[PDB]
Formats: sequence, C-alpha cells, structure tokens
Amino acid sequence: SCDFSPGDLVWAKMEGYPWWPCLVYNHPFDGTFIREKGKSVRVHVQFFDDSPTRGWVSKRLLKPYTGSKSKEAQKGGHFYSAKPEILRAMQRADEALNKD
Ligand SMILES: [Mg+2]
Repeated sequence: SCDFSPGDLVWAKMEGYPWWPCLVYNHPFDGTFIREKGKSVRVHVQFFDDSPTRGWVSKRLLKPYTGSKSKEAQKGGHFYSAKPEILRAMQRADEALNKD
C-alpha cells in the first residue's frame, strides 16, 4: 504493498494489542516514516483512543480502515475485538471516515 499518507485511516497491529483503528500521522519533527537502511518501514500513527496516542507501527502491519460495518471488523472478521477501547475507537474512526 500500500501507499500510506497522513490522514489515511488504518487498522494497525502492535505486539500486545488488538488491531487498533488509527490515523496515519506526520510527526512534526521526525516525519511520517522511519526508513532506515536494511530495516522495514515504520509509519507514525495516531490511535483513536480517548486521547490522541501516537506511536510507530510496522508498515506491513497496517491495513485500510473501512468502517465498523465492514466484514473484517465484525465478529469473526480479521479486525474484530470486543474490547471497550476498540469499540470507542471504531466510533471515532467512523466519524473521521465520514468526513471524506
Ligand atoms: Mg485510556
């Protein structure tokens, strides 16, 4: 693969966390990507948590966010969780999506 850009809504997988609805984010000093020689690309993302958490995620552990209604987001789907933080985040993400 994909080509990510600030403002893209994505599911992101971090070790120790469910798939998280996130916003690709330009860090105002360190940029959008970590592109070190030999390493895999990481993307700076903003999680749709109660407040805007930011971190870096392996680009190959991102997938496009396509609404809470998408098959991948519902039960048995790739991205489904029942954790309360995820349900709140999908809501915010759907709002962010419906602008676009
Ligand atoms: Mg919290």
